[PDB]
Amino acid sequence: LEEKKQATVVSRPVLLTQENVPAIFDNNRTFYTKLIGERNVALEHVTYGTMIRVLPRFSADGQIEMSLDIEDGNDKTPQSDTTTSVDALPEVGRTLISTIAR
Amino acid sequence: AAAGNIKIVAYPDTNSLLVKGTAEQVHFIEMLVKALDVAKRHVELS
Repeated sequence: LEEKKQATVVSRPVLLTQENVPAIFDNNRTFYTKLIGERNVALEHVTYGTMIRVLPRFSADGQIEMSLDIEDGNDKTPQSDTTTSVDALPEVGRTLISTIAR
Repeated sequence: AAAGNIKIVAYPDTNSLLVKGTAEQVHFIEMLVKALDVAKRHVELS
């Protein structure tokens, strides 16, 4: 065997808001499972996707300070040939960042 | 008056404080706020 590979992905969310107003952009995916109990029967769910929550504010010089909460997740896939691809195992990998920049 | 009748309420819609008191207690909190309000520096950690 002799293998080469290359992959590029560029994603970009855009959001518009006002001064001192919290805004949310969200692009998620929900996975519903059937927990067959008897009493507290429930539809349990997981959620993963791109998400921004920002709180912009103008400084005295004209710079923009922001309070960020960034999440970027996707669905990691195990081997499809084995039995664990038909049950409720979506191995989720996320990436969380929480900071303040100006 | 006393120090116990000063009311301070956050107003986040314009990012400002609301102080209610006498004419000498309002000037007393305004001099404290200008000492706690400084610009910060950025650190990048690798």
